[PDB]
Amino acid sequence: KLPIYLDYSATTPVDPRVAEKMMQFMTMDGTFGNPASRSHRFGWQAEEAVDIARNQIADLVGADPREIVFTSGATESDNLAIKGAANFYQKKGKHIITSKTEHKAVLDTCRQLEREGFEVTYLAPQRNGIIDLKELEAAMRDDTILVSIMHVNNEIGVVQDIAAIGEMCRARGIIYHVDATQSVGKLPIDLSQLKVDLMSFSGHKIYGPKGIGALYVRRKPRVRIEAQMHGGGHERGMRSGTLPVHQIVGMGEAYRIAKEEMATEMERLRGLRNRLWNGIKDIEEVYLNGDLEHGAPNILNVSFNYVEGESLIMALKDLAVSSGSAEPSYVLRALGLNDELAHSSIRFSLGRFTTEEEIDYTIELVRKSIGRLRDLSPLWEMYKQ
Amino acid sequence: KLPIYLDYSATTPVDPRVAEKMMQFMTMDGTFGNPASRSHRFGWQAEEAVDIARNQIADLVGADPREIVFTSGATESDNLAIKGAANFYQKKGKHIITSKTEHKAVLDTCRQLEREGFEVTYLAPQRNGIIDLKELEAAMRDDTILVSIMHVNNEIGVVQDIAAIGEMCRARGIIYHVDATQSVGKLPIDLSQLKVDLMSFSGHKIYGPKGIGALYVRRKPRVRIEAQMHGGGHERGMRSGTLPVHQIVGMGEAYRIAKEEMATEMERLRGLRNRLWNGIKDIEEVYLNGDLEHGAPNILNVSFNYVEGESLIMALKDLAVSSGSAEPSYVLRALGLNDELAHSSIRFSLGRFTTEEEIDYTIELVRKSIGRLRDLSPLWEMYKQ
Ligand SMILES: *Cc1c(COP(=O)(O)O)cnc(C)c1O
Ligand SMILES: *Cc1c(COP(=O)(O)O)cnc(C)c1O
Repeated sequence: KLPIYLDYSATTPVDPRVAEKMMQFMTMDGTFGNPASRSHRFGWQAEEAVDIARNQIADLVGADPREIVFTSGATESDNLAIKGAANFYQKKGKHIITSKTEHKAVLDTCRQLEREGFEVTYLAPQRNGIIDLKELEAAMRDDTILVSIMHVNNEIGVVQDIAAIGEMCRARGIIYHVDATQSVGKLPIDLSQLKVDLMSFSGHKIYGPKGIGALYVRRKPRVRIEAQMHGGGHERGMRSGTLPVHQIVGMGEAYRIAKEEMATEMERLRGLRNRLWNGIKDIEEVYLNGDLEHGAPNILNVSFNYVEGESLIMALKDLAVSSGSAEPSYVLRALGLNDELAHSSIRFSLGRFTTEEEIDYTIELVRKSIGRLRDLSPLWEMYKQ
Repeated sequence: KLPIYLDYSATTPVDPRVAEKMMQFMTMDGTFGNPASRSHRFGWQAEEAVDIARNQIADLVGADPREIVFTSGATESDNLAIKGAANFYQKKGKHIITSKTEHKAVLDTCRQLEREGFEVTYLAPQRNGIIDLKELEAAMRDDTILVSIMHVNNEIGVVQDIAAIGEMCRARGIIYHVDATQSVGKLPIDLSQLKVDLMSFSGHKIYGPKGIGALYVRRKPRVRIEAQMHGGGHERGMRSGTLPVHQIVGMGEAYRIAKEEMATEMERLRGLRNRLWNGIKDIEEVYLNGDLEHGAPNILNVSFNYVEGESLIMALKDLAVSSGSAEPSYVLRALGLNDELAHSSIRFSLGRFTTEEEIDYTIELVRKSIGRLRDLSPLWEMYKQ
């Protein structure tokens, strides 16, 4: 029992196998060396471990290891890719197009670039979170140098057609960046086919450790960015600093694991997700945010009408979930939900350790909770005539 | 025996206690929560651990927890403090003063600011590595907004009078940043007294894990910087991104340990360092780069004259050390050493697990190895008339 964790999108637990691998690269009896120490064995062994992990990450997304730049997380990756490309190609233009539902790491980076003189078009998504590709194309100009649209949304799990957006960008000579923190290891990614130029990844959203991530930077056709972190020109000049070996080994192991169990795990999560939805879609006034069909298999975001969101989370004390509110979720607001519905919205994000028992328990707890509140709810009183 | 590790300045092993604390914040059965998840217990517990570590770090350096900003390492801390303060106060001036012997994270950051329109004065150190404060003083102008001089040099261990430098800066209203990555936990630091406004710290140089660090940002008199990492306004708007709890717990425990054992360990290292130098200082043409009495108690950088540096490292294969070459060390070159002598220089850095047994073995190996090299050395032949 205990507080059931259904907030995997916020962060996931490190896989035991990842944890045990990481432990081998920390203490004095392990490979604790600095890979930058080129004159001795401690460094050589550390460097080898990094290369193995860099290849493991690359294998998952069908990339060349040299295209993988290590960062401290997907936030830095997002900052590096957008600020990096925006600054590098600014002579070609200063227009950037993105989406209003992007993660803050993308939105706040674009806001900073706006104060630096760049122009940013924040596209509004359709009611279901999907970006109208026609509007995207209409927004593109001769001075547009970059587009950033995420693969899977962290709040509602909607999936964008990154392959198609990439096509549109390559044809116009526009750099395309994808924040794939919520899709890597869940949805198939093959950059040998995909026309994406920059792609952000993280470790802790796929059972790896927090504080590590990577940025895919296409080698062919060659894409370039200005490093945002200086001090040695590490990572082929794109990101300076000491390589956190144990963190890097953990991310690699996490990505090796994902490649192998992805197919079976995702089909499993999709089943638990539908199970959850089927068990509550019948509740009087409930709305699903996104698309329980093409969206991510592990995310379920639903709004419960005629209930004070302020007390919803308290009602669901037995569940560790999220509402998105910081002010209500800006993603839900971008979808068109009013402040009240947005507040009384819950995101259920499933993971590797979620079971049917938990789901059925959750289904029950939700129906009952929504039932009680609605009884002693002045708002619901209003609904029923 | 095996390759004796005398490269503690490049990186240190994670202390066993640090490693065991970290392991409790990774897997499903431990505190794996995202501290940013404010609606449930997994988040709350993680937040508590972070706050505990933030205090442990602040206590070592005499700061307030609120002045500690978490970063991915000292490289990022250096980037954040300098780019952050430069951009924030640019309307008051764009002149920055630093030292030619600073770590690359400071130098390459200053180089980037230069192409962005900032003016940087790189002061040359004295023969012994000390910055002549009168020269620093003469370089300060009314439009000088920032100074960055490190506490302990990573290559030669020389110590700068940061207290006096801080006084000079505060009196002129200049922001003073100190890269204290090699001094924290080794030399006493009390920010409640020290007139330093920004200070960089790392974890893996003081037996903590790689990939984690912090930036001290003075609260009173209030100092401010522009964030370089966007996405949520975390760390009081100064550094966005997920807080890597297991990493932060580790740095905290590492700083807790350093506060407790600093006095006893530093005296021990000073003894071993002195033991090493005494055993080789009598070798024909050997020179100590830095200062034997005031320099850091764990770093010994020596040059061996009239000997090809190319064979030096190999000859000392039984030791894991560094020559600081990339091209010879730029620090040594800044001290006035010719390219050849700089190349034939070795940096010995000691730590928590170094023993007198290792030092004595090192002494013998150095003497014998240097004698053998000089036996067949064309350079030595020239010298011997
Ligand atoms: C979590 C997340 C990020 C930020 O990840 P980092 O590793 O945590 O800092 C960025 N984008 C998306 C879509 C995310 O879910
Ligand atoms: C190692 C070091 C740095 C960089 O440290 P990070 O944790 O490794 O990236 C900066 N300054 C000094 C003086 C150092 O010794």
